[PDB]
Amino acid sequence: NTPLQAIGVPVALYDALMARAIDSADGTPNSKWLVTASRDLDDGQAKEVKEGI
Amino acid sequence: NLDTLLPLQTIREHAKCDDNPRVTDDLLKLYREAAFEAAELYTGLSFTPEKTIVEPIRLKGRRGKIILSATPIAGRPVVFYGGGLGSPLELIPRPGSNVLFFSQLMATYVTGRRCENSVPAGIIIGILKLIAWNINNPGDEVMSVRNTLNANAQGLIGGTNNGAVISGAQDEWFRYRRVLL
Repeated sequence: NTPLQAIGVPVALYDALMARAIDSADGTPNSKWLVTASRDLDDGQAKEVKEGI
Repeated sequence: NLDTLLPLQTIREHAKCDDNPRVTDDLLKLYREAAFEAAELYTGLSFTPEKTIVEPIRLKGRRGKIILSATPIAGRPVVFYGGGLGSPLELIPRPGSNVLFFSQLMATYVTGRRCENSVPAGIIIGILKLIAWNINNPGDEVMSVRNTLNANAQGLIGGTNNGAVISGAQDEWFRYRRVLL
């Protein structure tokens, strides 16, 4: 007759949630500003636009 | 002087007007000369050979920045003088770009392309397209795609259809225009 009888479900839920958090911490790109040009920009200056931003 | 780097014979051969007596030599010269600067002003490139410059400079930003006005040259030191300098200082530009770093501050350099074999084919193709549009398309009627004449029961779509842009002329030169930043 011990408390560990009735805490399996929540401790497992906690482990799963914390594993999800740890994983998503590294793996979701931390970048913003998804910039996009069009197929008419002479890459040779699209390098220059990037260096501008 | 536009006689050696755009022979009227090449124009008369491009626009296929070598048998038109209604385009005299003076008229074609006026077209060729109003289109060698209406689409040079547009690109901001002189066409003469390497042509020195001298101009004032104003530093911008707390970390120092010198915006020039020519994209000077590849590998030749631009030098600064005056403006509290004790000796003319020489910087080296980076190719294509026109930004440098460290009683008005002056600067001198040499812009232009080395040889007299002047403006590349890109520039010329633009002029040829612009001339052709100019000689057989005066501005008197609004057109539509495939030189058709429509109606629209509302405003003509002829917003334009009457400007260099139409010919791939204007857009050719752009290939050499540099999207600032």
